[PDB]
Amino acid sequence: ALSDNPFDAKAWRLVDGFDDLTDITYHRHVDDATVRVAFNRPEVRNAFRPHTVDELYRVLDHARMSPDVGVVLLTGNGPSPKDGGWAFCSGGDLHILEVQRLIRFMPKVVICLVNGWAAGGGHSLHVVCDLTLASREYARFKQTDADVGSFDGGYGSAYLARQVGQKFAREIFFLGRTYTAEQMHQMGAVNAVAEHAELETVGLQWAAEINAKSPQAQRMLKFAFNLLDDGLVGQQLFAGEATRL
Amino acid sequence: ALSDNPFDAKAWRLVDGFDDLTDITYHRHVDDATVRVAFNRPEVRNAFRPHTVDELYRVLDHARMSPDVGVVLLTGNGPSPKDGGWAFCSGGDQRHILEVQRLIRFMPKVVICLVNGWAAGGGHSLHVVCDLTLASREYARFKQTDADVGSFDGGYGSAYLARQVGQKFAREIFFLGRTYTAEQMHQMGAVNAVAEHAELETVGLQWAAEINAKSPQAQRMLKFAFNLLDDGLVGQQLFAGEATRLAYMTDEAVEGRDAFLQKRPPDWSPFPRYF
Amino acid sequence: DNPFDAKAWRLVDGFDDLTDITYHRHVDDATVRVAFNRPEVRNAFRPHTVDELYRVLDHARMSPDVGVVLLTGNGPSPKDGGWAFCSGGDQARAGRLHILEVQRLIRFMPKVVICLVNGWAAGGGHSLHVVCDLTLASREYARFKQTDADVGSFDGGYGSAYLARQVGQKFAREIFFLGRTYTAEQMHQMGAVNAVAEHAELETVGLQWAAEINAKSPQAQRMLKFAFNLLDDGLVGQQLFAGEATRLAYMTDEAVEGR
Amino acid sequence: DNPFDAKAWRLVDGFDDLTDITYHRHVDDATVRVAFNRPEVRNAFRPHTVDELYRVLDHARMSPDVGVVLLTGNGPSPKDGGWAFCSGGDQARAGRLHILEVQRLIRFMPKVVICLVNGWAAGGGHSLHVVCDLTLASREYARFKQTDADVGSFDGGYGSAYLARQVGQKFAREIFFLGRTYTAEQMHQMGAVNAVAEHAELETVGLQWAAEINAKSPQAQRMLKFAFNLLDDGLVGQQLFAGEATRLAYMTDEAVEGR
Amino acid sequence: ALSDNPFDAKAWRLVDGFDDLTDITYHRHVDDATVRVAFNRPEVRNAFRPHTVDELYRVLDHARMSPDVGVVLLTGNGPSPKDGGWAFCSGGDLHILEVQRLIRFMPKVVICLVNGWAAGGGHSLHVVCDLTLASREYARFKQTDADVGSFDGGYGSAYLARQVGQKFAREIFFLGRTYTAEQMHQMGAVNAVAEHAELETVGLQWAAEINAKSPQAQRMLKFAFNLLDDGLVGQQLFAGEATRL
Amino acid sequence: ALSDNPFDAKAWRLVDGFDDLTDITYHRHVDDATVRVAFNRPEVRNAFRPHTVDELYRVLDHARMSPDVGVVLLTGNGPSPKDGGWAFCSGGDQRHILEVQRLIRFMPKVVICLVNGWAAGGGHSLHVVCDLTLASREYARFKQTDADVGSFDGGYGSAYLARQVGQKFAREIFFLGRTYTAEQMHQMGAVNAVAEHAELETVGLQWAAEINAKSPQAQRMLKFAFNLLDDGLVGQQLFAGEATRLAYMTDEAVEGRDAFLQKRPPDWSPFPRYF
Ligand SMILES: O=S(=O)(O)CCCN1CCN(CCO)CC1
Ligand SMILES: O=S(=O)(O)CCCN1CCN(CCO)CC1
Repeated sequence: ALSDNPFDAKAWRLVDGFDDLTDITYHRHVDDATVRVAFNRPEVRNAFRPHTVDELYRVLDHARMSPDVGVVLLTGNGPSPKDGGWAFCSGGDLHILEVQRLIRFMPKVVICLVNGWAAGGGHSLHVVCDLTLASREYARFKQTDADVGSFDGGYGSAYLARQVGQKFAREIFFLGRTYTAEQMHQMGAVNAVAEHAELETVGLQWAAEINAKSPQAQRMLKFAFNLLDDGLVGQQLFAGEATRL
Repeated sequence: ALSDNPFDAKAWRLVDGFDDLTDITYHRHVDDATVRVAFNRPEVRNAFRPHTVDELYRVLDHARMSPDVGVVLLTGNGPSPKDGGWAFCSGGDQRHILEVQRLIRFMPKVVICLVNGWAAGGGHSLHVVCDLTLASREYARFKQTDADVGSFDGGYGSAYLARQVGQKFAREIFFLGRTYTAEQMHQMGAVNAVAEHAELETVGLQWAAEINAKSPQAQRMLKFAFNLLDDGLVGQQLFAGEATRLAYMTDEAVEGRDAFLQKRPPDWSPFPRYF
Repeated sequence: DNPFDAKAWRLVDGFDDLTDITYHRHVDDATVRVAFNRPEVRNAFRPHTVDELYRVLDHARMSPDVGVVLLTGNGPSPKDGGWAFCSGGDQARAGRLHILEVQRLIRFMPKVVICLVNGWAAGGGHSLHVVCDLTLASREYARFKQTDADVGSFDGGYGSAYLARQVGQKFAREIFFLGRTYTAEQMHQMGAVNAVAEHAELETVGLQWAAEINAKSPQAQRMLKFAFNLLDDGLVGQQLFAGEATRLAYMTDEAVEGR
Repeated sequence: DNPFDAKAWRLVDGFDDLTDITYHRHVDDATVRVAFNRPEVRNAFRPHTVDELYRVLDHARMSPDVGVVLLTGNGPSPKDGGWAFCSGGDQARAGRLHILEVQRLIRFMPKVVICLVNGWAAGGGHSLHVVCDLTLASREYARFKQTDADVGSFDGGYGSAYLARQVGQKFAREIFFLGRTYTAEQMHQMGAVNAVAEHAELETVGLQWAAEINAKSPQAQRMLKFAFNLLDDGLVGQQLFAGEATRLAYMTDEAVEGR
Repeated sequence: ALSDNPFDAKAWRLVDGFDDLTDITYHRHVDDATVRVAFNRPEVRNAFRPHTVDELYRVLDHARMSPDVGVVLLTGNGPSPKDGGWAFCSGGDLHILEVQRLIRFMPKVVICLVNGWAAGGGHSLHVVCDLTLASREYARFKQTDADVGSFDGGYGSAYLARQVGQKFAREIFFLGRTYTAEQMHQMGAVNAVAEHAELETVGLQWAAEINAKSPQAQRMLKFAFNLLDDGLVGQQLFAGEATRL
Repeated sequence: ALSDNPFDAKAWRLVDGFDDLTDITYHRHVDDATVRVAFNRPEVRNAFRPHTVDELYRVLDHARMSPDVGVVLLTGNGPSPKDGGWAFCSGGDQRHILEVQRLIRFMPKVVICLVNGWAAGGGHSLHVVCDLTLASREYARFKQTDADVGSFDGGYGSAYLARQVGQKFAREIFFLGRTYTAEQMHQMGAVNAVAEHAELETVGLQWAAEINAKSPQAQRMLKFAFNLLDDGLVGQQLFAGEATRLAYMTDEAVEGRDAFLQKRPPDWSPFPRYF
């Protein structure tokens, strides 16, 4: 059922200048100052390959420089045409770290909409976003890192502790278990759980409430929150805004 | 309505020397080492004007220097005469507070915020900086309205909120500016406990009694231990300050202070280098 | 009825002289069991207990084949059937802050330390639980209580500040200021207890958790623990984490040719 | 021969009752002079001295037309002609860590505080110099000596840790551990003294520095001080700096319409 | 005298793909794994305009992604054809902050060669570089910020304190005085003073010594030093390298 | 050559219980509360092998637990029999040290490094982590050779160096791996003072005597105050640890510990909440 898909086609318009995208879709809301950036490889659980990261960075960088956009919804398209499964981003198949810093530093609120599996790099992308809304039925959080020799020792991990605390964060990474939206909400990494079909609708509601406030204030607030854990980099961004005033 | 008001008149006595207060009430408990500091402008949702801050600072400063007070209950009087509505503090009066925040943060006493109603804008930030928070189940309303008024508390009000509810929730609270109940705020970690409106202060007094029953000193050291790392050098200065005080009252310190007056060498012989 | 299954453990060779602590090595998995062995006094620790505890944990730290340490308390008390993980300190270099050294040992060892709260966890005992990487607690008997201030004492380090990094500033301050008693479930809700388990299954679940941890890359787990510590341990945390990066670079090619 | 030029200063109205501290406002510039006034005892401070010092500095902090505070010591001593900025503390709420409050006042006021070391700067006096934003010292008479440990006391806050942020860990540890006496030049080489000046010119140079500071944007100077503090003052530093950003946003358009 | 110019023409080759640069010059050393990035607007004291920043970022980004380059020499061309004066970068005429983060985060050592005036934004660029060598005769350091309402409250200022200490750093910014290479070396912001004509020669010597060591080790070391003051961002970069090993 | 050796044999006595040391020498001063710990492999530029680290840790651990020792002098014996060259420590033996670093960092005693010769690689990092450093004018040679051997000390050896000489110099020292003299290192801020080779230990003993003449406790508190903020929670734990010890010996603590045994209420009445 197309009506059961999180994507509300009539609410979006393709952003001009990105017809060449193959691994990522990029839309601009018809009314609100909100864009939709999504992984477009459902056939492979929205895993990202070097080319996917290139497009992801280019898209987010453009949203960052769009004066009329105050909120970015980051999600994954689906379901998989191959097995009907759902995925936000299952991780690896420039670098993905650069994408994380882009989300972290852009003066806009980035809301991650976990519509399905969020594993490995995909999970870390969710953690670094400012807010997260997850599908009650299909969101699945699993930190894949420890199993393979790799691991995300920065925002991916350390920053997770700043959301769910040291005990839970260590648990999530050390055992690599799979968690639902509700469990992750209880721990503090998911702001709210929503019905799958409503995931983006709720996301749009959240973005509308955010855009209704002072853009300047929202910008200052984000860097005030970052300033904490980002040391001199955080101070530079916040101070940079101060000087702008 | 009297018995249903959070305020228990028989448990408090006005603090001498503050009859001139107009925007704040200041009471001392009849038995315990606990005071009650409350916003006294229910008609305007306990919003604060410059004069309110002046009194608030003066009152808290006095509580800070009261050797016999170990706990401060910060709340708001009510209900509102105009509409019978309740409020702890609706923030600035749309007609300095940061100094008040530091006062609550640095005083060597536990400050418990009793959210009896709306806690918005500056009022919400005051709750966040307090050491503990108890909230009225029926009327507590938390709302960070800074952003839609073009303002923002980029320090204790916000950053420090993340140290209580985590980065995701804290950003949510500030970015959307939604209204939350005592129970929701308790689930997120910013409210220690929910209490029935009429019992808010009774429970607060219970909490204050349990705190005052322990070693004053220990409590004081503990507060600065908790403050220490988010407050950097300032936190170290306060904690270390408590440390130099403890050292001053030791035999080794007695010696060395005595050896100085007698123009004679100190004798550290009696004191082992503990490891 | 008892959490301890004698069939899954073997005494560790060389520690037959222990009196206040028991030390076992799992029959199959790379997991050890370190437990307070003074149930008669609610597993409170005296200087001798700390000496043995440090010696045991230090040995586990240096055991190349051990990836997980289960820290718990034996019981019940023969006197009254009660249960306790550790009730804290037993009420002239006799002023050695030795328990602090134990905390740092748990904090710095390149292995995951899971605390299994089978009963009362008070004072120093409570702080030991807080510093461990993970905590599983007995639904029926786990009791958390920070009693320090009552006696005029206080753990102003990992016992308190670090608790705030698990349950947040409001809850941590509450736990210490009022010194109330909490259940496994309440502590789980606040964020200091990873999971609640039925008393009799406490160690079984612990072994399950340890097996899942040991099934992954030892190297990765080690790096991850220091990544998490790096956050609050400043230069010390950086030293431990950097130390591991160095560990890797030693087995490298740039590192081989040029050397 | 004396650094103090009576012609450049006017007493601040309202402080005629001061006994241990002098407080002047410059005849032209937005600069005040706050000085210890107990030369007979090497400008050591007693509880009363701290009370006045706090009151004076608090007033300077709230003076909208003052951008720079010169903190020094009057002299010489009528007893022996010696010179001193401040020799520290004069050797039941009588146990008030009031001098610490003075430090925080200097640290938090939105004005540049320049310490003018005209003589001995020992113990608490030395720590006061360290916490100031800038320091100018008398070539001939400035003497820096951290004496705390001799008496078994110690400033484990801005007096010591913050010194390391100026001269580095090695030198800071040296200064405190040995408690040796240093000249203005030596302290300048290590990084704790901005510039050395001839004794008689000390305040003249100080006024020059204050004039150059006052000639710039008051707003910018204020933001800059908190930017530098933000580094070591954690949340407190963030609060002060963020507080200033808020100050700006209040006079803004988004801030006006919507409001 | 062309021989008295810091630039040693025979030691450099233009990097392919950058003929369109107008405000910046970009060369690759004939032998060593070192590049030369320089402000090319001597007529205006090498001040930067938005276009200059765009080119600067593009050039540095390319150097960052060049596997065979281990060191970046950042300087300013001169002298001014108009007055014969010298300048590295006199400051403002994407954002310059992004350029700072690029220098800060690239896994290569960036050496700033102050051949003349380093003021305002120009001064802040020097501070954020890993190492600094300055012309004895013409280097002039002046923090312009406080005078105009602007100020660089991040790396520009805070980070300066991590090099010269809090007293000197506050002095430099509060009074905005002009300092020589030697004075700045005494305070700790300049690694070494060199004769004007030898500035780049010495820089090349320093870069050769740096390139002679393990690239991997140098990379780890830079992030170890950054990790300090960069909070989670620093941890992410360092951890990112760890995982690469 | 005897009188010109930094080592003054008449000032030291072997520490009992360490005759089996082969790579390290360990002496106790005849009068002062000072010990001497030195690398004893001059033939190989005092490079350390696993066995050397084992002994070094054991020796320092013992000094740490010696109630009568307030200062540790860490140096290297010499000259080399092979070529008469001098060295404090050339680092690892190209044939755990981090634990030794933490031991020096955490012991409640001042550790002064006496660089009598080459201080390279691990040897250089050991000097950086010591509280103070004195260096031989004629033979001290500092060189961070980590990078050209494909290795690196990414913690105390490097990051902590920046807290002594600043970020620019620290990066220079590590990135280029150049050799520096005592005087150059003193100018940058990593060497407290330069001394004539033959007087290196004499000056070190002078420094140690001045340190031991003050309050042991104060010195101990000061060291942890300095360590406190770069060491995060670990630093707080050590400093706070010293704080809980001081509190334990107070009347208020006596009470509350006594009230507990007598199964009777504590009485905090006598103790004011200091502010
Ligand atoms: O201490 S930190 O600020 O780093 C992280 C806060 C600890 N908390 C984690 C999870 N809850 C969030 C609500 O479940 C509260 C506090
Ligand atoms: O304390 S910090 O690590 O932030 C900065 C170091 C302080 N120093 C500044 C300048 N000198 C460098 C040599 O002039 C030594 C230490």
